[PDB]
Amino acid sequence: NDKLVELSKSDDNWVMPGKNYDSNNFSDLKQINKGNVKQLRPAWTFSTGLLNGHEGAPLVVDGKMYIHTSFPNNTFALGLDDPGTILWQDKPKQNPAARAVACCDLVNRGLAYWPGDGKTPALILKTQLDGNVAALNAETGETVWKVENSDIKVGSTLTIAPYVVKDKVIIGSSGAELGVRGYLTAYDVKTGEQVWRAYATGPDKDLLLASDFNIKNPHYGQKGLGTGTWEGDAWKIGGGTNWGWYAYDPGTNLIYFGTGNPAPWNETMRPGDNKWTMTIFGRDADTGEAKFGYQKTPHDEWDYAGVNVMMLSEQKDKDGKARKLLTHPDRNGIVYTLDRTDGALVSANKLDDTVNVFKSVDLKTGQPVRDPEYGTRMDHLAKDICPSAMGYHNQGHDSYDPKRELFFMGINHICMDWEPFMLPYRAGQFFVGATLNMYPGPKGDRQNYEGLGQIKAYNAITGDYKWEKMERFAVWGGTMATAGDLVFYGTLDGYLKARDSDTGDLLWKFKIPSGAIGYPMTYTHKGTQYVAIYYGVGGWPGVGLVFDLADPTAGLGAVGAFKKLANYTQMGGGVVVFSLDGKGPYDDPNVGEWK
Amino acid sequence: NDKLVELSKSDDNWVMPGKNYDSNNFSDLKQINKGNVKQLRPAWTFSTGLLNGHEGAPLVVDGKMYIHTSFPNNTFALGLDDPGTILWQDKPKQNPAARAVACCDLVNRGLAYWPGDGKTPALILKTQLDGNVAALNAETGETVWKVENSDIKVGSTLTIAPYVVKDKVIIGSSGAELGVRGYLTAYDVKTGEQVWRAYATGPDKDLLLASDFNIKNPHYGQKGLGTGTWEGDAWKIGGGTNWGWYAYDPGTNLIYFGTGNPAPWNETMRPGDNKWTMTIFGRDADTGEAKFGYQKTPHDEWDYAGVNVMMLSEQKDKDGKARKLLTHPDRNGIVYTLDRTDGALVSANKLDDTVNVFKSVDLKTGQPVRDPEYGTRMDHLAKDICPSAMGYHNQGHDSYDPKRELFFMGINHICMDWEPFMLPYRAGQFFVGATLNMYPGPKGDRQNYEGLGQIKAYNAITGDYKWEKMERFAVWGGTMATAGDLVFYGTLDGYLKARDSDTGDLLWKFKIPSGAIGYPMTYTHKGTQYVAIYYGVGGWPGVGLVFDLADPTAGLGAVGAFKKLANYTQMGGGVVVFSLDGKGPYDDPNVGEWK
Amino acid sequence: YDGTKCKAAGNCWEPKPGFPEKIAGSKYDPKHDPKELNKQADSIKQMEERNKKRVENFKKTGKFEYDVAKISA
Amino acid sequence: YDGTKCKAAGNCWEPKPGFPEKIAGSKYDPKHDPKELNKQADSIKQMEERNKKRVENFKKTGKFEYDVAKISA
Ligand SMILES: O=C(O)c1cc(C(=O)O)c2c(n1)C(=O)C(=O)c1cc(C(=O)O)[nH]c1-2
Ligand SMILES: O=C(O)c1cc(C(=O)O)c2c(n1)C(=O)C(=O)c1cc(C(=O)O)[nH]c1-2
Ligand SMILES: [Ca+2]
Ligand SMILES: [Ca+2]
Repeated sequence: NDKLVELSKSDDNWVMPGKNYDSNNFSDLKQINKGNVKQLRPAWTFSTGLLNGHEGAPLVVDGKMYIHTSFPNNTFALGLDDPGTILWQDKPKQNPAARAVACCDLVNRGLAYWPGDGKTPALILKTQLDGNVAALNAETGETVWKVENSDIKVGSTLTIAPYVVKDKVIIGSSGAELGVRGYLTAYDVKTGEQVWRAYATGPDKDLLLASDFNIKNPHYGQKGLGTGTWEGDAWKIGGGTNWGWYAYDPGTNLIYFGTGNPAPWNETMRPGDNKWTMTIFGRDADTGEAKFGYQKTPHDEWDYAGVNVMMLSEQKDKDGKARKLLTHPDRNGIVYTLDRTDGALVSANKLDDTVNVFKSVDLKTGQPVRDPEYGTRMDHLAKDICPSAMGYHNQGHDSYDPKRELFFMGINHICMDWEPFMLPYRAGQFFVGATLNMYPGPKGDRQNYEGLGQIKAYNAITGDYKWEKMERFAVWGGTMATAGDLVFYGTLDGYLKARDSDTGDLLWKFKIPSGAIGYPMTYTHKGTQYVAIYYGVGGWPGVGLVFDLADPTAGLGAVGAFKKLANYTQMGGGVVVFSLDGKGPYDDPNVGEWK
Repeated sequence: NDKLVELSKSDDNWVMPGKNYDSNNFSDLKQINKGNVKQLRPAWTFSTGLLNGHEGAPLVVDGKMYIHTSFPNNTFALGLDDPGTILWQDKPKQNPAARAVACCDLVNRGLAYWPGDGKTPALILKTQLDGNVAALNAETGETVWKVENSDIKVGSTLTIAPYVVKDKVIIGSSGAELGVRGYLTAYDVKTGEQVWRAYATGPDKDLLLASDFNIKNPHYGQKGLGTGTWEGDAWKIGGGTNWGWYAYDPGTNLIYFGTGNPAPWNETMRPGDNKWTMTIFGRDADTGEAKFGYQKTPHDEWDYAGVNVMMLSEQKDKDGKARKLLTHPDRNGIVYTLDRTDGALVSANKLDDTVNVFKSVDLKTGQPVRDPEYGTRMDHLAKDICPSAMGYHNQGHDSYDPKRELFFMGINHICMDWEPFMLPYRAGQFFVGATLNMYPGPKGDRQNYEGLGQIKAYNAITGDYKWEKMERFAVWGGTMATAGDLVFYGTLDGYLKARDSDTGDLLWKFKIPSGAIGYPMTYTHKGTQYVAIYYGVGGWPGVGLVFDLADPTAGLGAVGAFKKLANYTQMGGGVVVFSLDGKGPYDDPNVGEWK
Repeated sequence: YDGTKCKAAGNCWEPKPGFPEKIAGSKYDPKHDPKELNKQADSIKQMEERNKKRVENFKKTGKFEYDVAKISA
Repeated sequence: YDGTKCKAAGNCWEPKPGFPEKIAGSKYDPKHDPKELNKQADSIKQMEERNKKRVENFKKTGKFEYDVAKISA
């Protein structure tokens, strides 16, 4: 959307998930820089009134901040000049049964905004756990349209943030743990009319492939693979849902995103490459046709759901050619950089030297070289597999500094033991089939269960890490970088930290109410720069704390790995906004007072 | 307790509800003063992980902060040098049925501390909504003893904070809305052994009266009134529970407190002065014998539960005599000052000129002169009665500045319509019998439903108000005063405010997550002064928001009066700690980091 | 009724105009069931006994046991 | 199985040692019920039809009605 592109160039706004279409999470603002971060203090706060994980980040448009919550997914609009007054609030009435089919927490990644044209007003777009998608008038909060995208009766829910491109809203899907076959949909932003729907598995007609699909890299595979790399109808409950993030290049008109893991987790129950699950797609925004599709993890054996963040950049490759690229740190432990115009592999490096599941990724064949010792299979207990199913990188939305050409990534350092078991598929019931045990990786403390994360600065062309730093817990949530030489991120143990972009030195931190599983954002209001972040621990890592689970095996193996989380944080839900010296709307205490 | 008395003189501690035995809520610390409050900023925060009202305030003893929550009443201990680490947490397993018999929110007023002797360790004492009382080892959180005080099966619960005097723990009671006859109990702090138990109604033997009860003011009434001012056995379900605050004078060995309202609310169903309900008592700490008892509201007709805060002072009366006094702003709209040695009435002034239920209080007879036009009765709808049942003052713990001899009180400006109805008494079921409609008082906006509170500076001898200021909502929660010429208080709309002690001018405010219904506290840690306050709106005023109620008549009439609350705040739960420039434990960001 | 006419010290209640001095037998008679009224007293009686067993056992053994059924070795 | 031996482009799966190339009829046969498998397709079919009525009505009337049973004047 051209209006969104323009809006995204104002530092007074943060109009969409990821900031801009490049999905940079990078700000040119340098009011807050490494020389004065130490003066950063809260300016104001807001509780959402809900517990459970608070993922994503708020939107700021036209002097208003829009806040979203965990289930039942309420929306609040606050005026930046008097945040104390809630402009409007939307509180959805949803079927409580929706809760029973969420594999993970009752989380939601965010809102999207459409600027409006002449007849239709600006809109706030939101997904609900129960599978409905809704558009709300941005100034009044009234519901303009609402349509059903997913069905909880079959285990299909929504946690993903909508994405607005041109006059369309793209909606993903969730439910691979309940054997839901993945699909994404584009709706007309003004009426809710379905424009196109593409699946992750099955017949090419369902896959919605362009006539020239994988034309430049035919060895990635082309036609007939959605069924050909599966035995029988198994692709019908094949997984591949997309619940992560997108990126868009108006120049190619393609939306980039990854598809999730195949179902069930028991690999012995689904022989084959299980195609189009675990793949980086480039689909046309208007027709949904796939121009390219590169499968990262053929025949998944570890739940490395390939839904992670897509970050676009333009850098010169090793031959000096200036390429239009996409960088994507996957769950499987490999960061991929592909040419965003044709899907050509540029680099595929390890996130950490401790990986082990793959010896490497052959750039010519595009095939990852498996180490048979770390694969999973029926009647066998696999041990010390790195990364664990939680991956060396999960849902977190990272950032990229264009001046430095460095990616700042929130990494996980968790490995696992894994043994699968046979189970039937019953629509609406879980369809996992694996029992796991997770723990800190080789660089963490496996006895004390701490040292579960890392934060690193990476160059995609050289594959070099400028700096790496360990963290007590997994850096879920993501990162945000600024032209002030600062890298901001929230932690599971309850802090918002700021590190030196060049060295990784910790320069400042603030004890927020609960752990952060969303990413920081920034904006200016009336000349002052504010950094905001949600607090409210949860998601997969906080499932033990959130649901008061004790068996280390519960919560799909996450309970044991995060047994120490509760000694550092309790649940919460809200927003904390920071600024230098905590200057804000109430510097004149009379603002907001009853008279 | 002598140890507590000494501990209470250290500015590094805040050892009991109300600060000290005088119940001053006054600090001599002046690091933060009117010349620099504007630099006050959060230093760190902590979410409790629960929603619902967060009443009371935290305790700070021996470099640790102890936090309490709403139901299920968890307790956390945090070390002041690294608040990020939860030292220990106690999470009670309670019967969910307890929730159904709480008239109001699932609130709790606080913890108490016993320094320990030689064999028994220091203890944290806490009440639970289910009626149990527990003592926990202050360093490990292990339960030392636990006994049952109240029975939910009969509608008896606990919301009151324990009070520690000498080697005893005094425990109140809750449940008058369910016809529970009030009683207070003293247990041996080391074993949980019941030392004494006194009732609010019934036979003198149950009342536990001293041989010289009301010796100086025999006209207050003496023997046989617990049954004599009731028709039949009606006193058996007569109310009079004490769920407010206490004060103690080691010099008289008396604990001062007030008893609640008589049951039912329908006055026509209980003819008589309904004695010992609505009365200011002075009971011996060791035997529990009542030395004096002054009934403020004979034959209650408005639910003016007489449980409010007791604040002790020594001032010269109008004749120049230096008196040992107690000042108590009641629900009925009158602030009482009595001689704390004999119970002699010194002053009984109106909280606001709009009162109307009583023309005045006759100091010689001690009888409040009723205005028959504002009384309630069967088959009649009373209108425009001020104060409403929520009173012109509720549960809030105020403060007193000794240097200025001024009380800083958080006041409510709410009036009501009232009509009673007949109903049977069934143990375990509500026994209210009145339908109410509440709204802003004459000085507020009755159309927009705002202007529900006030904050005033009062002199008990002269009866003069140095300054009065309106507030958007009722100033529930209380007040805290400092030698820095500042008066601190939290508001229902989500702020911690600081006013000039001499003029009432608003000097600073901070937007905290949710409204505050507890009182601010202060302490020093390593040379730096911190002010802490809970956030998490609820209690009676937030019952509509908390339970998503819509009928203005629901929540005992509070829903309609507070219909606008939701536009300014949502639920929450946690602690926000402030300090000048937000300096705190993490000023060296490396503190608390995994290594 | 203005609370100013006292029969005795601390006993100043007067019925309102049109209202009886005694409600028993009247239209406003609560008709309270004595079985209901006595329930509170019985509860307190039972809790006090349950606590006694807890405290005596605690004093004797040095280990607190809140579950009464688990008390007496 | 190291993912290096491809039958065709993008088709490189090989059974692990001791495992069959086809699991149907084997001990690891999922024995999936076709009635279960087809449930998802039916749901999407029904939601898409429910949404069509909603969007067409919206376009025509200018007022969105999410309740399909309340649609058609
Ligand atoms: O297959 C699926 O559809 C699906 C959905 C989701 C989700 O909706 O949140 C997650 C996952 N998988 C998953 O594997 C997982 O890593 C995960 C973590 C989180 C979280 O919110 O922290 N969601 C999900
Ligand atoms: O009669 C009773 O026992 C009783 C108990 C309580 C309580 O336990 O919180 C309140 C009241 N009454 C009451 O009248 C009322 O004003 C009230 C307000 C609050 C609150 O927590 O905000 N509690 C109570
Ligand atoms: Ca998954
Ligand atoms: Ca009451």
